[PDB]
Amino acid sequence: KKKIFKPEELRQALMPTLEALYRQDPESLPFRQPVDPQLLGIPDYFDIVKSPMDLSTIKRKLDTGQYQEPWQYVDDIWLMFNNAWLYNRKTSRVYKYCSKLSEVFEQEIDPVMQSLG
Ligand SMILES: COc1ccc(N2C(=O)CCC[C@H]2c2nc(-c3ccc4onc(C)c4c3)cn2C[C@H](C)N2CCOCC2)cc1Cl
Repeated sequence: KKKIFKPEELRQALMPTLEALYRQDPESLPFRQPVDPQLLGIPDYFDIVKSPMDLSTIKRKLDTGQYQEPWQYVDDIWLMFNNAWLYNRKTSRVYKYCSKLSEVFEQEIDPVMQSLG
């Protein structure tokens, strides 16, 4: 159902789910900044991931009120996870850290979504 949200109320409801990802150490560390394929020596990264997303991009979008609806925020979190599972091998540390972050997110986001509508 349609609902108009104030960015300030989105920010205050959704920020805590984002801060819960940030406090996962070491599991959030790969996700805190945009993937720099050159710095990381993964030059195939942009062949595989066409919509990169990371926690700092998501935090900037919350702080500039670029999310109109909660589901847009969730879509960016899920894009970030999907990108990491897609690029990384099932056996790799970043894949497992991604899986850990998605479990934390799933537990944090369920009640916040209920409370927004
Ligand atoms: C604490 O965890 C790590 C420490 C180093 C590394 N790294 C490596 O093992 C070798 C490459 C440099 C570093 C590193 N890799 C990646 C990496 C790689 C592939 C990826 O696909 N999708 C994503 C997101 C992604 C990220 C990131 N990094 C930097 C590493 C996490 N830093 C460690 C602590 O300071 C800030 C970040 C990875 C992790 Cl999980």
